[PDB]
Amino acid sequence: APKASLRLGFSEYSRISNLIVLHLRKVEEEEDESALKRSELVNWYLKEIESEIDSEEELINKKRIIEKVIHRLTHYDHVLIELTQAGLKGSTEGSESYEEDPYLVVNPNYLLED
Amino acid sequence: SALKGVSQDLLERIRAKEAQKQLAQMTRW
Repeated sequence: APKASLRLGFSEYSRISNLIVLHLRKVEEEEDESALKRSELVNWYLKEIESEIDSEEELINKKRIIEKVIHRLTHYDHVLIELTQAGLKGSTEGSESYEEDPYLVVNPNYLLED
Repeated sequence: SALKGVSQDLLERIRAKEAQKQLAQMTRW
C-alpha cells in the first residue's frame, strides 16, 4: 500500500537505514557482531556515496541524516546494544568515559518498513 | 552553503571534497 509510506518518499532515510541492515547482516554472516563502529559507519558510508555525491548539499544532507540516525538509534530508537553500563553512562556516579564508548552494536530488528 | 554544520568532524572532510570536485571536472561529458 502506497499510504504505508517508507518505501521511496524518504530516500535519505531508506538510503541510510539500508547501510545499517546491509552492513550488519554482512558482518553477522561473516562473524556475528563486529560492533565498535560509530565514526567508521559514517566514514565508509561517505566514501561509498562520495562518488555519487556531486553536490556538497547532498553530502551535508547525507552526513546529517546518518549522524542523526545513529544518534537516534542510540537514544530515541533505543535499538542499540551495549555490554557494560557503568562505562557508558555519564552522570550519577560521575563516570570518566573520556576515551570513547566501550561496546556499541545495533539490533537488526529496528522499526523501519522498506 | 549550509547553516549549522552537523558534526564538524565528519563534515570537515567536505572542505577537501569541495576542492576535489573543483579541480577535477565531474561534469558528465
